Amino acid sequence: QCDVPPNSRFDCAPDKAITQEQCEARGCCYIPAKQGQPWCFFPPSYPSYKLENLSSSEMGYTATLTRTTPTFFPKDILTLRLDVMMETENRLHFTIKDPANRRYEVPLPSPLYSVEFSEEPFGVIVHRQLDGRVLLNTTVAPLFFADQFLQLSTSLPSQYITGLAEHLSPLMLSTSWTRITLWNRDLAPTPGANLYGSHPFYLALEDGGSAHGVFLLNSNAMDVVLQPSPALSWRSTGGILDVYIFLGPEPKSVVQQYLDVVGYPFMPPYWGLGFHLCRWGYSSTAITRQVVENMTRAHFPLDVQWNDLDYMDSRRDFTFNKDGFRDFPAMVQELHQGGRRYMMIVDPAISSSGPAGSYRPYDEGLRRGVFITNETGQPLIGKVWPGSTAFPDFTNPTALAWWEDMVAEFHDQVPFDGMWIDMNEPSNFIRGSEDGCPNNELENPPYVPGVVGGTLQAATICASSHQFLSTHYNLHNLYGLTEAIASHRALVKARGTRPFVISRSTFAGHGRYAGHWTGDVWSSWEQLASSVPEILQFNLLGVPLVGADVCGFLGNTSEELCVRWTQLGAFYPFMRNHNSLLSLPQEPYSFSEPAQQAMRKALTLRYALLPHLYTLFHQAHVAGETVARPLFLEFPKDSSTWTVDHQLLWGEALLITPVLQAGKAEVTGYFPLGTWYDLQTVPIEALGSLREPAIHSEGQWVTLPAPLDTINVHLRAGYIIPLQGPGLTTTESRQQPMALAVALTKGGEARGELFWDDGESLEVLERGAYTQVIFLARNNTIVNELVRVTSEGAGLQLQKVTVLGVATAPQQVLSNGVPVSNFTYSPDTKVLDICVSLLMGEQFLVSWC
Ligand SMILES: *[C@@H]1O[C@H](CO)[C@@H](O[C@@H]2O[C@H](CO)[C@@H](O[C@@H]3O[C@H](CO)[C@@H](O)[C@H](O)[C@@H]3O)[C@H](O)[C@H]2NC(C)=O)[C@H](O)[C@H]1NC(C)=O
Ligand SMILES: *[C@@H]1O[C@H](CO)[C@@H](O[C@@H]2O[C@H](CO)[C@@H](O[C@@H]3O[C@H](CO)[C@@H](O)[C@H](O)[C@@H]3O)[C@H](O)[C@H]2NC(C)=O)[C@H](O)[C@H]1NC(C)=O
Ligand SMILES: *[C@@H]1O[C@H](CO[C@@H]2O[C@@H](C)[C@@H](O)[C@@H](O)[C@@H]2O)[C@@H](O[C@@H]2O[C@H](CO)[C@@H](O)[C@H](O)[C@H]2NC(C)=O)[C@H](O)[C@H]1NC(C)=O
Ligand SMILES: *[C@@H]1O[C@H](CO[C@@H]2O[C@@H](C)[C@@H](O)[C@@H](O)[C@@H]2O)[C@@H](O[C@@H]2O[C@H](CO)[C@@H](O)[C@H](O)[C@H]2NC(C)=O)[C@H](O)[C@H]1NC(C)=O
Ligand SMILES: *[C@@H]1O[C@H](CO)[C@@H](O[C@@H]2O[C@H](CO)[C@@H](O)[C@H](O)[C@H]2NC(C)=O)[C@H](O)[C@H]1NC(C)=O
Ligand SMILES: CCCCC[C@]1(CO)NC[C@H](O)[C@@H](O)[C@@H]1O
Ligand SMILES: [Cl-]
Ligand SMILES: [Cl-]
Ligand SMILES: [Cl-]
Ligand SMILES: [Cl-]
Ligand SMILES: [Cl-]
Ligand SMILES: [Cl-]
Ligand SMILES: [Cl-]
Ligand SMILES: [Cl-]
Ligand SMILES: [Cl-]
Repeated sequence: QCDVPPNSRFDCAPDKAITQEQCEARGCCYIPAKQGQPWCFFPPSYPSYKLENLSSSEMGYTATLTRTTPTFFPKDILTLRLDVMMETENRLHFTIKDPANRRYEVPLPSPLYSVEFSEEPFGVIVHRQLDGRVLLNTTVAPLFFADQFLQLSTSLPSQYITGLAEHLSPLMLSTSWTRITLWNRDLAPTPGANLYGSHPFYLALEDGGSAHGVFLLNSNAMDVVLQPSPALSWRSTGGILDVYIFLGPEPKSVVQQYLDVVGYPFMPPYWGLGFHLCRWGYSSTAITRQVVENMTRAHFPLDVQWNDLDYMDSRRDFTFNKDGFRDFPAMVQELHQGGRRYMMIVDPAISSSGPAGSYRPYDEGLRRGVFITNETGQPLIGKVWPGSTAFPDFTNPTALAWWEDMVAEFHDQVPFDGMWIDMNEPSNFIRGSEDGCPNNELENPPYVPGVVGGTLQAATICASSHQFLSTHYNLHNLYGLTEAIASHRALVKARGTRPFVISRSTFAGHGRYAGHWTGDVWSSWEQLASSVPEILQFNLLGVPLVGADVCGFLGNTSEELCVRWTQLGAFYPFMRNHNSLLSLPQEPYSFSEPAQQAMRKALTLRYALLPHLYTLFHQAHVAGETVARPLFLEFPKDSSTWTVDHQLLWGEALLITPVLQAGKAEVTGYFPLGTWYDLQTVPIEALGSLREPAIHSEGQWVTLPAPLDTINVHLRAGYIIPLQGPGLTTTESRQQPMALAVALTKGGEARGELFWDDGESLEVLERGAYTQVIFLARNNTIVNELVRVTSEGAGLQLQKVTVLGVATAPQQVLSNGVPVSNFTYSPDTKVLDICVSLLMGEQFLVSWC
């Protein structure tokens, strides 16, 4: 009766350390491990819920779940309602609720699946129809459903699972008794800790390269426990079970299906894709001006200048000091005149200690009741940068209106172009509030997940504090998201163009409103390597605008690290070099000449690829694609890709293989079956100063030369990449002529596309205010296909076409039937470089033979 294989034992004492006698008193089995694995675990006979009165609606199924025997947790809910909705052929949805009490809910020719049910103990069983494989089986363990404790378990189809941000972890999560805690927390990224965001979604790989996704729409603090059987357990501290299963079958389709629910990523302004430079310690407008001066002097592109707490008056939002920032508005106006943009930090917490009538944001907040309140109904007061602070309630409609006003009013003073929203966990320098926290079940729940500090209050506000929609206990994981939403709306109203919001704390669906950076990472090799899986993870979760502080934030960077970090960083979708107050400088211009070359080259390449990167974001926005993706998302059927997370793809075509260790002059990367052209063979122009031509892989690891000044970038055969000429800003580069890089298959074919708009307007797709072109290479010709042409893309000039993998030197190269003025061919590299005078918006035919 206690004969359960070790790896299939489910913890019967997740709440406390337990003795044998107590374990058996709970009706559980006690077997000590031989070396983690629970000593106290459920027998197959442990009391669960029983399914009864299962019936058939038009949507799917409904049933009653009854528990006869109470668990060891208080306030078991003995009668539940089951609703199974078969929403699409790709998406199955089921809820388990209390029919007697409305509980907290997060405010949001055949199907590929089939569903069965176990009667006793109750379980939901989901099969993939095509191959009969069990994806979900909740029978593996008892269902717990108490007021402050939900537990739902399932078998997993393989050892390969990804998701459940935000943690410093490999892309593929360890199934060796791993406890993953989702509770937004201000902590410098470290393994085994709950970090800034919570995304209750996983993608699971199945033998053969199929995949499915599971999303649990629950914003309460939770643990997810993985075991090697393999299996998974959700343990939430409130709410309901609201489960979506996405059937794929392709990993890309899983992501797309998940984003159908949580929302497709927002479309950033083009300039957002440029280089961002920031640090804490630009303490004046004069110093800040020097940063732009020094970058321009040394031919480093810079699109956006940022400021941290420096700009503020006494570290308060919506103010500027009259010392080093007396002429703040003029500085920002000047940046605009140069064709650049400005970003500055904004905290959620509002200074409450000022004299009445002297600080409008607090005074208005007080008047309108925008703050999170405590037991007696007064604002909850914590400590942050300005000192004593109240925290806005972003679930309050009135709070949203107040936030819009503060942003609009401040924008009238200083025309910033976006918002960097930090500390939105929300972060608190003290535990709970200045007045401590009350003694109640929200503050001391029966189950506390493995959060750092061992309490839900650590580094945040009281769980039992009041918001418009609910207690903080339920809403905590949404705090950052709600601020993102609030900020997104505020910037739209204030500016009338696309918002640019970068947020620290995030939740499922965050990517629809804002981007993210991975927080206070150390300037270390370890942290540089870790950023790749982290960036990839966020793409899978539909937050494609993500990156890490290039060169690292905490500690002092080295020259070598900063070179490697910039090399890889240029391939973060969101690229910002940011630095801490006490750190040594790490701006590109602050290093030696050889190092500057390497960095200049990385920034040059990025700027060249912006038209491509922008098109990739367009795909994310309309079709729920990823921008930076792991090999396994592009090559699921090659199981060698499954554990690759130190390389990344941009879209389908561009494979980046970075050096992530000190003193390395080579890198070993994995190349899926196909031909991969070295991007070094494509001519790229720069403003300042700055190997096999092709890899023919059978699906194998390849060692590549990787000297200090090189980052390995390969273009997949059969793909056409659009490029644009150089500039120090996107204002400049968007005016430059364009080029094509054409990577021919052995069969002489290739396909590509370009999306183009004004780069900042709202409702571009709805209004049709864009140009969309497809490029096709076939039978020794390159043509364009006009999907849509408007004034926006009309005057785009194509002046250069580079063809990779041309076997023999041509005798004639024609453009629209006339010999071109100039072309070159390398017998060595197999590259045909053609000069042309064409318009992206007019049909052309380039040919050779
Ligand atoms: C979903 O998971 C449940 C629980 O893991 C599975 O049901 C369980 O299957 C085991 C092992 O296959 C059963 O034990 C076996 O019973 C048979 C018939 O009496 C016997 O011939 C075997 O020697 C073995 O002892 C167990 O009774 C059963 N437990 C429950 C709770 O029903 C189920 O297989 C999974 N469903 C699918 C479709 O994978
Ligand atoms: C809910 O939040 C409010 C603030 O919005 C809390 O009010 C605080 O109450 C404490 C005492 O209960 C006050 O401290 C007092 O300070 C004076 C000197 O200034 C001293 O004479 C007293 O001995 C006492 O230490 C505190 O000033 C006050 N905070 C503010 C900003 O007014 C309230 O306690 C919170 N409610 C609960 C039950 O948590
Ligand atoms: C399972 O259902 C039975 C019968 O429920 C009736 O028919 C259903 C389709 C639904 O429309 C119900 O509202 C109906 O009552 C339940 O047993 C009945 O309970 C009712 C109301 O308390 C009682 O008056 C009758 O005597 C019962 N009828 C029969 C034939 O048993 C039963 O409680 C349900 N099970 C659970 C655990 O919810
Ligand atoms: C990061 O470096 C600063 C400064 O480092 C010094 O100056 C650099 C140019 C380099 O040459 C270093 O080797 C020098 O040590 C560190 O701040 C120093 O801290 C020490 C000891 O705590 C203190 O005695 C010095 O006065 C500080 N130096 C100055 C001029 O401010 C800082 O500690 C380093 N940070 C970390 C975590 O490594
Ligand atoms: C921008 O560049 C200038 C010039 O390189 C920097 O100012 C110099 O800093 C050195 C110390 O390293 C001082 O000894 C000199 O007085 C400065 N030289 C000149 C020509 O002024 C400046 O620090 C840089 N500013 C920023 C913000 O990076
Ligand atoms: C406690 C020292 C770190 C504070 C650093 C800052 C100051 O605003 N707040 C946290 C952010 O993640 C950092 O990017 C930011 O520079
Ligand atoms: Cl014991
Ligand atoms: Cl007990
Ligand atoms: Cl509620
Ligand atoms: Cl693994
Ligand atoms: Cl403006
Ligand atoms: Cl309400
Ligand atoms: Cl292998
Ligand atoms: Cl290897
Ligand atoms: Cl390079």
